[PDB]
Amino acid sequence: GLGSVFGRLARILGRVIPKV
Repeated sequence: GLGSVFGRLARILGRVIPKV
């Protein structure tokens, strides 16, 4: 992890309050 996972985490930030 650490940089490799950032790819997935990058979505949770968008899957919290996205454009919907």
